[PDB]
Amino acid sequence: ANPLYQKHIISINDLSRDDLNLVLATAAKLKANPQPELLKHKVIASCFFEASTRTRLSFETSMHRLGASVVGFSDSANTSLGKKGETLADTISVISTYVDAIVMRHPQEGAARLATEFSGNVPVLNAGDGSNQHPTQTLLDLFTIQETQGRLDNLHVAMVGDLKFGRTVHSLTQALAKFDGNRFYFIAPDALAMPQYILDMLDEKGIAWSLHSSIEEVMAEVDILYMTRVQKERLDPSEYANVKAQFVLRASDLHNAKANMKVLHPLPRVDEIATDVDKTPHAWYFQQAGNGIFARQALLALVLNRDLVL
Amino acid sequence: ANPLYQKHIISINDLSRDDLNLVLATAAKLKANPQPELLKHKVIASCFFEASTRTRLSFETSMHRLGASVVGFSDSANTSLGKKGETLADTISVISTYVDAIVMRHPQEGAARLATEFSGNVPVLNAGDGSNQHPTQTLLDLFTIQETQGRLDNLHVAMVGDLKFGRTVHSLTQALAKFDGNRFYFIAPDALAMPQYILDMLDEKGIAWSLHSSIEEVMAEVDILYMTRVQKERLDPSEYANVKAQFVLRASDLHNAKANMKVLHPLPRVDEIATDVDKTPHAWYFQQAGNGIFARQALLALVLNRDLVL
Amino acid sequence: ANPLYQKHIISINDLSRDDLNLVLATAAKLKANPQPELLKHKVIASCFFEASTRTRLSFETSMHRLGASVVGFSDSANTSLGKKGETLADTISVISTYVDAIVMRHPQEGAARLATEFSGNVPVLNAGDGSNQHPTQTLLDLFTIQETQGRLDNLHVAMVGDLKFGRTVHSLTQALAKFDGNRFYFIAPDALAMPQYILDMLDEKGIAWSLHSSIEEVMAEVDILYMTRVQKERLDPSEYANVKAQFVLRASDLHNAKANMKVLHPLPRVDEIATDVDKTPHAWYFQQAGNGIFARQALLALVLNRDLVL
Amino acid sequence: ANPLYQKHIISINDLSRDDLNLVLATAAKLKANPQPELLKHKVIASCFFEASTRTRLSFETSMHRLGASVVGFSDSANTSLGKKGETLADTISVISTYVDAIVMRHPQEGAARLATEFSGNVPVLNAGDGSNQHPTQTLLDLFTIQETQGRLDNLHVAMVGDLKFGRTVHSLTQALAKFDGNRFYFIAPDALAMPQYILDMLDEKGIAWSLHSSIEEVMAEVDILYMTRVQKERLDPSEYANVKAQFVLRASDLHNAKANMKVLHPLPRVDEIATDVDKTPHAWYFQQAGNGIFARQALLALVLNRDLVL
Amino acid sequence: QVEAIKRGTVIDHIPAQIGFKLLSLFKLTETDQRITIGLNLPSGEMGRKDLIKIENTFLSEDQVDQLALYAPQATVNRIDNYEVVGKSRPSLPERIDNVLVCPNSNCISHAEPVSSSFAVRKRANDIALKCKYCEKEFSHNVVLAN
Amino acid sequence: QVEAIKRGTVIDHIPAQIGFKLLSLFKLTETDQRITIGLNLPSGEMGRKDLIKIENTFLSEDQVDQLALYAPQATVNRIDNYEVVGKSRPSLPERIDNVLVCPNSNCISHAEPVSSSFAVRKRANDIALKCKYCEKEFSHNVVLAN
Ligand SMILES: [Zn+2]
Ligand SMILES: [Zn+2]
Repeated sequence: ANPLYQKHIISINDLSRDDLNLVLATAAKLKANPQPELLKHKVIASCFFEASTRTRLSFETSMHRLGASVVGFSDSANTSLGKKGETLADTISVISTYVDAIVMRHPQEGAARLATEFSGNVPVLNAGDGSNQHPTQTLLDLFTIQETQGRLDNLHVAMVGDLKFGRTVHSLTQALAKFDGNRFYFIAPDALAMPQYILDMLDEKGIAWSLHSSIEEVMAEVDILYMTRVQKERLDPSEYANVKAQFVLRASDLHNAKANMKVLHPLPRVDEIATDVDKTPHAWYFQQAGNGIFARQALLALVLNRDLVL
Repeated sequence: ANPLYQKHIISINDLSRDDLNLVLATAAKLKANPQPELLKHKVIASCFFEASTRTRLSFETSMHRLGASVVGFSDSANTSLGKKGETLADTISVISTYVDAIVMRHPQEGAARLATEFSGNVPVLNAGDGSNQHPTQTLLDLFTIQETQGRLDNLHVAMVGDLKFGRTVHSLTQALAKFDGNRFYFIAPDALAMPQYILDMLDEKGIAWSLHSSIEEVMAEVDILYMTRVQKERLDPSEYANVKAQFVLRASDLHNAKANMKVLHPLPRVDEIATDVDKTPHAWYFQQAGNGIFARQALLALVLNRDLVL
Repeated sequence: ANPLYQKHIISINDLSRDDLNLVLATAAKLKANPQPELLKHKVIASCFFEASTRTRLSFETSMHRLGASVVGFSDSANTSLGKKGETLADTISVISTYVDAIVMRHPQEGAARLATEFSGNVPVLNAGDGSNQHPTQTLLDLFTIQETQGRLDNLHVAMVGDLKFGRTVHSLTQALAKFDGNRFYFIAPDALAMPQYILDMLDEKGIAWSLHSSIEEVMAEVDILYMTRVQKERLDPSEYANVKAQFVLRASDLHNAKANMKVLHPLPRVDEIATDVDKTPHAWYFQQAGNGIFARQALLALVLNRDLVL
Repeated sequence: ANPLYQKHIISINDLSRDDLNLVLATAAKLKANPQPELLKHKVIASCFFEASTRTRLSFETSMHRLGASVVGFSDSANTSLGKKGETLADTISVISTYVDAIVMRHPQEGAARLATEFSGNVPVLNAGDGSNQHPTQTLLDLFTIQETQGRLDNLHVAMVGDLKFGRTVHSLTQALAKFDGNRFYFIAPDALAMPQYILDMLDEKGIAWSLHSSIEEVMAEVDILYMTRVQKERLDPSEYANVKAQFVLRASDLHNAKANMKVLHPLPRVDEIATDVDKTPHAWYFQQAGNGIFARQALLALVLNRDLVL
Repeated sequence: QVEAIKRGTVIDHIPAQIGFKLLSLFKLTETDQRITIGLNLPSGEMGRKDLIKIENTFLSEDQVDQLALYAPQATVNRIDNYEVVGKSRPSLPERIDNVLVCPNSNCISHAEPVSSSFAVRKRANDIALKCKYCEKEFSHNVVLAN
Repeated sequence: QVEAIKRGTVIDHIPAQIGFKLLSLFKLTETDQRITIGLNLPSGEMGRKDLIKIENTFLSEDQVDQLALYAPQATVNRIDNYEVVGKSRPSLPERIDNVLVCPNSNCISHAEPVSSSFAVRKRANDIALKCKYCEKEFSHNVVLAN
C-alpha cells in the first residue's frame, strides 16, 4: 500500500508535507523514465462541469501518457446529466460505477468534496471547485520552484498581483509554509492585498514576510517571482492606471536579478509580463505549464496504485 | 458466424427471444471475466446528433473496456456535418468508410434505420432515435431484473408513472412479453395511463395484467417495481398535486415488500423516489445503471465478432 | 361614481353579471360614437413582462383611440426592472407613481393580483397572468357572440378542441353560466376533454350540456362554434393523427349550419380552420379579434372615469 | 431666454448652484400645477443604447406629461443603427435632424458628451453614460432631500454602502458640496470606502465628514440616510458575510431616528433595506422615485423653452 | 389538567403529534410570558393526546378557528379572572391566512413578499382550499403536506 | 424545578428566548414520550430563563455538547434510576453537524442531499466555524443568524 492509494486528493491543506514530498519525488521520477502502460486498461472520467480547456488538455494527456483511457465532457449548460434536475450527487453515483477515477472541475465549492461521499471506492481528483481548491496547480507550482531552485526551503519568494482574490497564490503560500525558512514578499495594489488570515497563519508558524509597492524594491533579493493578473474591474478606471505599471514586468526590470531567479506565472497572461521577458533566461512560465503533466501524472499513479514500482 | 454478426440492432421487436437470450448470457459472461483487448484496433463512432451524456459516457466506456478506439461528437446545433444541408444519409455514407461500427442517437425517428441503408457492411447500434426505440436501455433493464430475480419469467412486475408517453416502459413490456407467465401491474395517473395497443398485445399472448391507483395496493405482490417520472405539464397544476403523492416512493412504503423485490428506475430521477429508499436493500437503480456497461459491451462484441470466444 | 371606477379587473369570476352587462353595453356604445379625447392627458403603462404582441397591439390601440398616452415594455429576459432581483412587488411600487393605469401580462399566476396590493389607487388591468385569467379576451368573446346572436342567453354553444388546458374556453363557460338556458356541446379528444370541475359547476346551476366526438354530430343545432387548437404534444404521434381530422373545420362541414351560426376562434389558428371557411359568411374570427378593441376600451373608460358620459 | 435654453445637460459639475436651484424650484412648481400641452408638438428621442427600463419609463412619462411625442429604442445588440460599423457620431448626426431633444443612455463614457458635438442646436440630455454621469438621478435626489427636509443646507447626511464604485453617492456629495454647512457620514466596508479624491475636495471647501462602521453609531444624528447596495463580488465570500449585516437596514434600527429623517435609496434594492422599514414613516425611496418625474420634466421644459411661463 | 398557572388561555387536547407544529405555525412563542407546554401526555376524550396552556394571552374567536384544519376538536377553555370561565372549540373558518403554501409551483407567492391566503370550502367531505393569487382549488390533504 | 415526571433527561436553564429553537434544531419531538416543556419561567442562576425535561431519553455526552454554541451554561442533569443522579453542562464541541447553514451562497450544500458540517474553533474570543465543503471560516455570529 501507497500512502495515497484510493485517496481523494481534494485540498492542499488536506495533504501533509511528507506526501507532498511523495508527490514531488514521484514526478521527478516519471519525468525521468516514463511508464507508458502503467495505467493500461484503466478508464478515467474527465468531468469538466465547468469548461476550462487548459486544465483539461493537461489532465487528459497525463492520463494517456500512462496508457489510460478517457471518457468525459466539457459542459457548457447543455450536458443532459447533472443538469435538468439530477443532483450532482446522483450523477457521481452513476459515473462511479463505470470509471476507475473521476477528474472533476465544477462552478460551486465543495463539489469534489461532495463527490467523495458518493464515489465509494472511486478516487476523486479535484480539478478546481470554485473559489476554493485547485491542488493540482499548486502541486505543479512547487514541482517547478523545486526543479529550478533545487529546494523548497529557505527561499525568497515574491508574490505579485491580485493577492486578495488570487486563490492560486493563497494556496502556494500555505503549501510553502509547511517548509522552513522561506521569506515572502507580497507586491499588491493597496486595495487587492493579501487577505489577513493568511498573514495571521504566516505569523503563527513564524514565517518571514514583507509588503512592497513594486517589483522595483524586490528584485535583487528574490528567488521566485510568482506573477499574477490584476483585473481592471477590481480597482477603479483611474486607480487602475496610476498603479497599473508597477505590476507589469518587462525585461527591463530583470537587470539586478539573481542567476537562479525564475519568473513563474499560472497563466493565461495578457500583458503584465511582456514578450521581451520570454527571451530572457529567467522566464519559466511555459516550462511551469509543461511540468503540470508530471505533477498530475504522479497523483494518477499514486491514487490508482498500491505497489508503485518506480 | 455469430447470430448477430454484422447485424444492426435497431429495435427490441427486431430481436427474437433467443438472441435476447444470447445478449443477456454474454453480458453475464463479460462481467465475469473481462476481455480488455477483444475489440483491439477497431474504431467506433459515437454519433450523438442529439446530446445525452449519460447514454454517451456509458457507451463510450463500453467500447474502451474492450480495447476499442472512439471518435465522435455531441452536437448541439453546431457540428458542420449532417447540419447545413447535408442529408443524414450522406453523413452516414462518409462516416461508414472510416469507422467499424456506428453508435447513434438523433432527434427524428427511424434515423438509425435510415443509417442502416447507407452504412453498407458497417453495423449501426441505435442509441435512441426519438419517440421510438432505445433497445440498449431495455437490454440493460432485462439484464438487471434477471441478475436479481434469477429469471425473466413468471414474475410480478409493476410499472409506475407516465405510462402513456413512457417509451422505456413500453418496450420493457414487449420484451418481457416474449417470456412466460409474467404478471403486470400498471400504476398511472388517470390521464397518463398505459396506451391500449400494448394492452391489446398483452391480451393476445394471454398475459396477465391489472390497473392500480397507487403502489399502496401493489407492494406485497411485486417482484420488480419499475419507476418512472410523471411530468408536471402532462397533467394540470391542480390535478398534478392531488394525485402526485401516490406515485412517489419513499422508503416508508417498502414495509410489506418481499425480500427479492427490486426498485429499478431508468433515471434521471428528481423526486419520485426519495433518498431514504437509497439505503434500503430494495434500491437497485444505481446498480441498474452500472450494468448498462455489460449489456452494451455484449452488443458490441456480438456485432463485431463471428467467433466469440467466451 | 361608476360601479367599476378604480376597480382592478383581474378575474372573470371577480365580476358579476350586472357589470359584465355594463362592460358589454358600453362597448356597443363607444363603437357607435367614438370618444377620441376621453382619456386625454392620462398616461397608461403597457407592462408585458411576457411578450405577446397580438394582446399588446390591441390594448395599445385601445388606449390611443381614447386619446391616452402609453409608456411600456415587451420584456424578453432583458428589461432591467423586475428582473435582476427586484421583486415584481417593488416594480409595481415605482410604476404606480407615474402612470394612471397599469396593463399587465406576466408568466406566473396571480401576478396582477399581486400588483393590486402595491398599486394603491392605481387600477390594474390583467392582460393574462399565466395558466389562470385573461378576462379581457373573455370580455371580447361575449361581446362578439352577442353582437351576432343578439343575446347572451338560451343559445346552443359548441366548444371544440383542447378543452382541458384551454383556459380561453374554461372561462367563456363560467361567464356564459351566469346567463340562462344556454346549452353546451364539448367536442374534444378523449384525452384532452373538459375538466370535471367545470362540469360540476355546470350541473349545480342546472345547465345543459352534452359530449361529442366530432363537429359532424353538432352542426345543425349549433349557434356559436368556439374553435381551439389541439396541440401535437398533448396526445401521442399516432393518437394525434387518428383523431386529428374530426377537430378540423373546413367549409365542407358548414352545410347544415343555421344562418345565424358563427365560427369564432381566439387565434392564432394554424390549420384546424381552413381557408375556404374564411369566405363563407359563418367565419367571424377576424371580426371577433377586431371587437377586442371595443371591449378593452370599455374597461379603460369605466376604470378611469366616474361620470361616464356616453 | 432661460439660463438653460438649448443647453446640453451632461454633468452635475457642469451645472452651477444657481441653475441647480432653477431646476429644483421649477420642479416644485410643475408638480404643483401641471402644464400638459407645454411641449405640445415637440418630438423627443429616447435613445437607450444601453437598456435600463426604470430610467426609460420615467423619462418617457415625463415627456408625455408635458404633451410631447416620443420615438426611440431600447437596444440590446440588435438595433441596426449605431451598431454594424456606424459610428455613434454619425447616428446622432441623422437623429439630430428629426427630433427636438435627444435623451440618451450608452455603455461607454462621454457618449452624451460626444453627441453634443454632432447634435448642433439639438439639446442632449444624458440619461447616464457609463461609469461617469447620470445627473438626472442626482437632480431627483436633491429635489427629494429638499422636499422633505425643507432645505439643502446644514444637514446631516449619511451615505451607506459601496461608496467606492457607487457613482450615485459620488455625485450626490459633489452637488451637496455646493451648499453650506452640511455634515457627511460615510458608512462603508473597509475595502469599498469613499474614494479619496472626493474626500480631498470635501476638505478644500471645508466640509465636515466622519467615517463609521455601522448605521448603529449614526442614527440619532442623521437627517438623510442615503442607502446603497454592497455587491457580493466586491468583497470576498467570507469578508462579505462578517461585515454584511452592518449595512442592512431593518426597521429595528429606526428607533433613535429623528422625526424628519428620511431613508432614501436609488433603487433597485434587494435586501439591504427590509420590508418592515416600508411601513415606517421614515421610508421614502418609493416617493424618491416618483419625484424623478418632476425633476426630469423640469430639465425638459427649461431646455426646450425660452419663455418659461410658470 | 397538569400543573399550570392560574390565568391565561388554555389550549387543550391537540391530536396525534401536532402541538409542536401549532406552536410553529401560529407563532405562539414570540409573545412571551409563561408557556406551559404540556405535550405527549394522556388527556381528555383521548388518553394519549397533546395539549398546552399559556399566561396573559387571549386568542380571539377567529384566532381559534384557525386551528380547525389541524385539530378540529380541541378545547381552548379560558381561565379568566381567576379560573376556567369560558369554553371553546374550533369549527372551520372562511379564510386561512399565512401558514400554508400553494402547491402550484408557478404561483407568484413563492417569489414574493405576500401573505399566503386560501379560501376554505367544503365543510367536511373533502375540504377544498383555493389560492387567493392563482385561483387553483387543491385538496386540503395536498396543501397540508406543505 | 416545576412539575415533571420522575425519570427522563432533564434539560435546564436555557437562555433568553432559545428553547423553542433547541426543540427545533436537534429534533427532540420526533422521539416521543412525555415532553415536559417548561419555557418562559424564572429558574436557577437566572430568575427569567427557559428550561424543559423529557421522559425515557438519554442524550449522549456529544449530544449535549451540541447545545454549546446556543446556551453554553445549561444544566442537563439526569433523573436516573428513580431520581437526579448525574449532572452535566456543555463546553464547545469539535464539529457541529447538521443544524447550521453555510453563509457562502455558492456552496454546494444549498443544492444537495448532504449533511451540513462546520469544524469548530476558538474556544471563546470569537468562535470561528469553517465549512466542511467550501472551506470558508466565518464568525459564529454570522452563521448563527441562519
Ligand atoms: Zn397559488
Ligand atoms: Zn460551505
